[PDB]
Amino acid sequence: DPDQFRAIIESPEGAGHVGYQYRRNTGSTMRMVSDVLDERVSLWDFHCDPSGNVIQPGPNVDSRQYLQAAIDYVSSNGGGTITIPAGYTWYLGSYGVGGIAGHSGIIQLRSNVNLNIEGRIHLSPFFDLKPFQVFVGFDNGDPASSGNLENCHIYGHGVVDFGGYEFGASSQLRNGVAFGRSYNCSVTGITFQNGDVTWAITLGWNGYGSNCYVRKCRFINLVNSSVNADHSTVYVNCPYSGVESCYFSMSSSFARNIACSVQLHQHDTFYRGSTVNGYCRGAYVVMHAAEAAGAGSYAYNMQVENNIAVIYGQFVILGSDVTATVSGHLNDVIVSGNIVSIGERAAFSAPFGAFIDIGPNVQDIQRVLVTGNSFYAPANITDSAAITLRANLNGCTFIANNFDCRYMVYNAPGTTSPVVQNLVWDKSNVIGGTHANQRAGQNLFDMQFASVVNSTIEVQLSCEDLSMFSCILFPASCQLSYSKITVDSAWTKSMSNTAVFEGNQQAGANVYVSYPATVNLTSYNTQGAVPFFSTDTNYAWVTSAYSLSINENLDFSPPATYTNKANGQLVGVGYNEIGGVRSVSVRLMLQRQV
Amino acid sequence: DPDQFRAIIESPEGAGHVGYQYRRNTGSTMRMVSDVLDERVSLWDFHCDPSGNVIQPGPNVDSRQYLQAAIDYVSSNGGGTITIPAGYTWYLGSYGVGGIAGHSGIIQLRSNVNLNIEGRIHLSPFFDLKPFQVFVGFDNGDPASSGNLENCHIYGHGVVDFGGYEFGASSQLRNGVAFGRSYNCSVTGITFQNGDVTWAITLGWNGYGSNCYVRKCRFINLVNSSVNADHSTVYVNCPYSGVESCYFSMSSSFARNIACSVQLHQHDTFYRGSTVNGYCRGAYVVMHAAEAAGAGSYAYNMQVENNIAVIYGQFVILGSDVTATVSGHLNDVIVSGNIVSIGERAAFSAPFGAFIDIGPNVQDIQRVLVTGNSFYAPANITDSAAITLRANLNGCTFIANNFDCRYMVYNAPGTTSPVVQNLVWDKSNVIGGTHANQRAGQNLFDMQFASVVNSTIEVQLSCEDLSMFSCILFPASCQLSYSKITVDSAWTKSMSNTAVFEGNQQAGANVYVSYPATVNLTSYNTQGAVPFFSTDTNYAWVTSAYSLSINENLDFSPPATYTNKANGQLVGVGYNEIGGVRSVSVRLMLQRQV
Amino acid sequence: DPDQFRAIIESPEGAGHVGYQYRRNTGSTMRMVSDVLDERVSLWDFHCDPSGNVIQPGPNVDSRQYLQAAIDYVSSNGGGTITIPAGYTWYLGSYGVGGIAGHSGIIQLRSNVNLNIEGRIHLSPFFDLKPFQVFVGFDNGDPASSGNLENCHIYGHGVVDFGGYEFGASSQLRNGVAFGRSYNCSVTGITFQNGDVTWAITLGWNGYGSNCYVRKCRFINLVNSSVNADHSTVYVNCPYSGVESCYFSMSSSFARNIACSVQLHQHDTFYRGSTVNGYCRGAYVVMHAAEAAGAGSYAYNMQVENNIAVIYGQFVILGSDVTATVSGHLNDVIVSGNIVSIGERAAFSAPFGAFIDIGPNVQDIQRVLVTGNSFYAPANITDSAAITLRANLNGCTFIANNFDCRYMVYNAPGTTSPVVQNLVWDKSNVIGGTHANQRAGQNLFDMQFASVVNSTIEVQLSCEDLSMFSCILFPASCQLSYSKITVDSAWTKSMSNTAVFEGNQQAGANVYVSYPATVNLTSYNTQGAVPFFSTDTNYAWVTSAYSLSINENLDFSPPATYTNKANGQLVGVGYNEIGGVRSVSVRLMLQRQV
Ligand code: NA
Ligand code: NA
Ligand code: NA
Repeated sequence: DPDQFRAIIESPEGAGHVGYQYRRNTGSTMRMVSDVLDERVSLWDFHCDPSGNVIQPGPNVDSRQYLQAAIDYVSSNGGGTITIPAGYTWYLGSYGVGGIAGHSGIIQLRSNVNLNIEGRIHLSPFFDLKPFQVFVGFDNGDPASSGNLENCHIYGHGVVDFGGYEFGASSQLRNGVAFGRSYNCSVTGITFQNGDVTWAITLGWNGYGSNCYVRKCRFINLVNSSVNADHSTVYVNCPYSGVESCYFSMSSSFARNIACSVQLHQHDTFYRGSTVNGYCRGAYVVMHAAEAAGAGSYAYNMQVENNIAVIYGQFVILGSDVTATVSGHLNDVIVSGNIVSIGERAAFSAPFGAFIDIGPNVQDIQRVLVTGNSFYAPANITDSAAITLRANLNGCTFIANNFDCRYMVYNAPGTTSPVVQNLVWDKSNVIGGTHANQRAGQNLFDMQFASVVNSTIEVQLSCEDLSMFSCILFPASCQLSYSKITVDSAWTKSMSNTAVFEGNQQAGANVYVSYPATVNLTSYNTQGAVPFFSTDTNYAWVTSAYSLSINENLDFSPPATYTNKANGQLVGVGYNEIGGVRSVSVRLMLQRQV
Repeated sequence: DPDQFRAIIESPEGAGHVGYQYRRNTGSTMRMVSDVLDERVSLWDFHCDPSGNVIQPGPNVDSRQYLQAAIDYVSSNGGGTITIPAGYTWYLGSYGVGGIAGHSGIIQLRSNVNLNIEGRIHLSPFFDLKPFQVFVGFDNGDPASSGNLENCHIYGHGVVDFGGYEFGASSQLRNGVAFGRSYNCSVTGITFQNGDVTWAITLGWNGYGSNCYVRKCRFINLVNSSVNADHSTVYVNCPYSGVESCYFSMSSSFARNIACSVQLHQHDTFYRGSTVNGYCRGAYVVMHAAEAAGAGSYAYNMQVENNIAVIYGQFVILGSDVTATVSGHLNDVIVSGNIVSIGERAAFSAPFGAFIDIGPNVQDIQRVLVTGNSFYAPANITDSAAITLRANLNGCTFIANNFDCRYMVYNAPGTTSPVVQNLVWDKSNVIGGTHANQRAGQNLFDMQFASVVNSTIEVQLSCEDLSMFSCILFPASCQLSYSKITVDSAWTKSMSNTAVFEGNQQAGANVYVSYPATVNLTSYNTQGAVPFFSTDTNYAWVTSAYSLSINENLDFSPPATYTNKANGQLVGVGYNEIGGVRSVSVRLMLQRQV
Repeated sequence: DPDQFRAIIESPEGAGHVGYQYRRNTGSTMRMVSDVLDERVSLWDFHCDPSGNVIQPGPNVDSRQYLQAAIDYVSSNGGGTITIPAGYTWYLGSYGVGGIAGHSGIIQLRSNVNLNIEGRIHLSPFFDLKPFQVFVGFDNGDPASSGNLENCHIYGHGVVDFGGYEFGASSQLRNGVAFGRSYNCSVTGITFQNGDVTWAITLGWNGYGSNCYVRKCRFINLVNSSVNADHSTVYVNCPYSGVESCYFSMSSSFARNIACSVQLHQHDTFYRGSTVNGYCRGAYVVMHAAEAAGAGSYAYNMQVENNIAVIYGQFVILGSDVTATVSGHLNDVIVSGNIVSIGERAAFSAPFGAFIDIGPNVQDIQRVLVTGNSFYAPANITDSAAITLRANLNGCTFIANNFDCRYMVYNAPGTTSPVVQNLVWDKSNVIGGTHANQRAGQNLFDMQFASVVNSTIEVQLSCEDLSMFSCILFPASCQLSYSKITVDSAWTKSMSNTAVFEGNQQAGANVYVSYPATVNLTSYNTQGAVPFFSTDTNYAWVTSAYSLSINENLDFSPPATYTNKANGQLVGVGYNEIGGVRSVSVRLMLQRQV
């Protein structure tokens, strides 16, 4: 059979007849070439016509069926890694079939089958104006009946290019990788670019999943039209999962108004070490009761740390909501080490600039620590705040940040009336001066709430801003109790108003407050120790006060310290070297229970 | 020789006769197929019987000898990476021989030979009830005489499964990867699961080693029995080494009582960016003089940062100890950005809940910075503390954390009597309210020590807790000197006790203290400026005090501020508009040297 | 043609005649062995003589031309990854030609051609005493006319060894990887060792580039001679780029004086999670107007976070400078979570020890947040400071750090006279005690500036140091305005000087200041309420003061609180139970406008 031998060698079984032993090692396995080649697999092993002849990829070739066949086949052997080869662009031009069809899926991923994308995957214009999810991990059109996707990793130096196609309708959805009910899945190194999509990657489904991660990926120009309803680049919807060391960039005007880089929706999730530019928002951090089926109705242990961002709206948005039968709770959050700015834009030209936003009764948000962050907004941006507190809050703690923007705490008057509890603004927060002189008519801490309880505001200025109406103001509609409100005197000598309580709330039994004020006093005419009394009777709530002014006089001195009287006068004991009625104006620190 | 040609091609030298040139490039090397296949190596190249026929792996096959032969052979050529193939489970069923036998080793690692684990490595029931170290980098049963393991990396998407086997005796030890005297070794991406082990990975030996790292690994259910004496998932025992972006999970009740995620035992080590659930402890940070031979007797530059944890005992434990000839020192530690909770459990049902624990004379621990962390414990967990300070401390500094648990500083009375120096609790630490109303009979800062020197405690409440006995208490057995202790007045108006010095320690020459108190005063009957004096004589130590109460009276006012007299009365000058002896009760801020 | 068949099989086209189908799958592509082998490429495919025979690498073989041919060829097919094989050392012994020749380049990198370095690349002694850049991404000797290098990644477990060769002249330059105008390029996992170089890696060119990263690399002993002018291991000169999780080590005495680990020179750059030992400096953070052509004249969003360092000079150095036509600005910087020490060395034996250094009119540096860091210097190191403020500063904010060194704020007298604005030193900075008793003749905050405005210094001691001349001192040459300067009383009772204003600057209209002082007072002889007046007349600027001393007297008490008089006396109302002139010395807290 020498003719048969040559034909076998030239046949597809040929490599299975050529023997091999590793490095001529007589202790190694006696193999055939085919066995060694079978240790790897690429798209080339499936990218063939029905007669087995390889097809070159290109804009006129739908690679979908070939990629699916490769995934299917490797799955059947218990898994492996399929290379998508460098130096080629592989186009996708049709929808997939079966369980992914309900999900507008293109490729169905399978457990233990990894994709090493080194070349480029592009969408063909078949998808213009249509929905799609490029890779889908569900195995059923009903996700509630889907099996899991496990141990599926997408990685490499390659690219997923969405073709630039706009959305056809705002009700459509588009995704890159919908991992599904995903356990130990990841995407690493991939660039996702040029699209109009809802998400690039979604991890999990309604809390179902674990240990899913997006690392060292790039996301570039993924919103490009006015049709696109909403965008969150990575959507984390399973626990013990997160995003780290990624890069996010947008250039579209639309992105400034609708795009968020990350949403965290389940417990023990994180967003670290990433850089964002051109987005509306940094991260949504939420527990929606609608997605509580997999991991519970609490989102807790949520970390947003060490990120760099230029955004046009709000850095971190906190929220929760409820269903008719399920209640969401958000607690145990840390936001730390982030360096964030509002990009150059006109005032009011994008959603309100904020480092933290509490968005819209329902909210159950508490135990949030905001520490060691920097925030800046250019001086023209009136709509910029350390916190826009627009809905109920049950706790948030700010320590050792540096906030350089128009407001510290803001809510718009006559909009929402939030109930606030456990808002803590430590004195170690540094208030920048970029907006000094821009604050005519404005309150630095504008406390436009229904009520404030168990809260601390310790205002410390670091430069003058005499333009502002006040440092902190409480409208008469805001109840205030069991709270501590202080204004440090530095840089406040020339301010007409420091703290303003429009309903005289500072008189509350459990309100602890100190702020500077100018007070007119008159003494009796007695030589020697002599009392000085305030002309006004607005000080019934004052427990003590003390001088912030020098005494220009030789012949007498006002009291250093004052207490009050039943009629609301302040009273203190000064000294008349020579007698006579004295009249002075003095800057005092007014104190109540502090 | 045409018969010889066909036989050669079918022989194991066949591939060495089929020529190849890369992509038909006439400028490329004229090679044989075998040369290209020899650029890679897998377990298949060694997993053969004595006649060279490949053996399929499975539960009835001991893969150990084959894996060892592959490692040995690649080592002999100066290194490489051996793939452990996907889609198969490779069982290990015997101990190795030679230098690793003293270490109960299964596989001996070798320098420059990396393992790319894509499939699964499982332990066979041969190992039930026995000790083992699955991969061992020592080359000698005496580690002091061992050569080094250098440049050995274990990585991939695969799994090491310990088979679920319990320990046979609590004196046994079990490990996944014992790298040995390890320099530039790492484990990346691997899942370690289903066991009862002492460690999953140990880096270094008695300080010997460098540049060893565990990254993006998972560790799941590695304690499962009551026999297991102790567990630390990763044990870092060489410098310039650490753990980052890993996931640790336990489900066993035993793990809650004995398992720690990481121990750091040498200088310039770190534990970052990781998530822990179900463990007793987060990290031990220590310098044991017994392990000082490789890198010295100082552990310094130790970082525990940006981790997420649910634990049942103590997050970070600090310690050192000594040998008859060597003294260990621990200094220069940072703990920051961590978000930690005590999981749901009954009070006292696990080791005492703590964010920092100083464990058991000997201790030389100092220069520790604890900053920007969040800690929570459910309201029922009586045994929860920001710090359990149970042994001598020479310094620890707490700045800008948020601690929401039962105690801030605790030590059990009549147990240890620690000597405390340089404990600094900055005012920027926020004290949560979850345990409000639960503190009957308890002191928030319970200073159960032999002595306290050069320490600062600045207590700032953020809500009321009238259940507590005091904010801070010093028993008479605790010496207090050269210290600053302050209680801010906010939320304290209704407290009977704020700071308690049971030995009147606040009278010390170099004690700086301020806290609120209620004081009864009586005046002389003089009209005009008139003195008011305290009825009690307990105020000889007071340097000044000032009013925290309003004055309900028209006809007189008490002094705003007071000093003292030799007999221990307070005294101040008030004002009698009309004469008469006055008697009042007032809330004062008592101050000593502040 | 059976003779022809055997000859074809033995020829370099042989593999192109042996058929293959993946795993015998009749649905797979009918391929040839050569097609599968062509899916990978290594240096072996090009490392051949002119007759196609492979050449073994070694010290007598210049591998350069072969590596270049491989890169060239893969480039021609649109990219790929070339393996540099493990188990071999590949020597480079000549310069490259063409566009890289102007750059003293050895290898020209090309777009989309990645290098997987598993073996070792060594420099041959041809390069002793000469300049070189081992890998160069420019395609033109004039970088301004160069095309870009895109999508070029160098990775693996291998090594680049510079051969130990010293520089021949201090004007020479040497680099490992000069990526050029580099977009999406990276180096991961590589060890760079044994050299005398200017840099190991430079990312970008004059701001041109994006998305370039150095991750998990090691840099060991890269300065070794007195000839070497300057060294920065990684130089980041394109935006959206950075360094993470690397290790840097030097052992040379020269490195202590000239080597920096990282320079960041463009916006949105970072240096995270790394460990440094033996270097002079940690990171330079700068915007040099000379490099503003690619990315603008602002460096903003600059992060230095979570690093471990032992250095001999300055951790972070901030700067900017200008050109005749372009002005550089540095703003929006965060330095956080770092644990840094000055290594063991004699005082003044290396560049001045500092955590932050502001280096040398020109500087426009502002919005810098320094938070949550630890810094230590041994007690002998006189030249150690939290900040050496040696040039103009427009803002820097310090919150919640722990600084344990000789000075907090320093500048040498009669050197530079910096103009300082917006320097904020929050009270939450903890000042360590290691240098207690070492500060004879020294001011802890030594304010040797031309002027200080809009600045806050809140000094809080945590132990005594009676050796120091003062806590803070302003020479009369330093203007001080619109500033807040406070010294907390704790541990200061025994200090002769607390805050010193040598030009009486504390009297400024907008200066807010409080510090302790000892004051002698005398009373009138009146029984009853009686005034006490200071003997000295140095207190015209004081707004209030209060007692920090107890009253040892029964028969009288001095005032608790004081104001002042026009003549500069303090005055207060005390109480004479029995008449008589009183004379006392008291410790007061002096306050101005606070
Ligand atoms: Na209301
Ligand atoms: Na004692
Ligand atoms: Na001057």
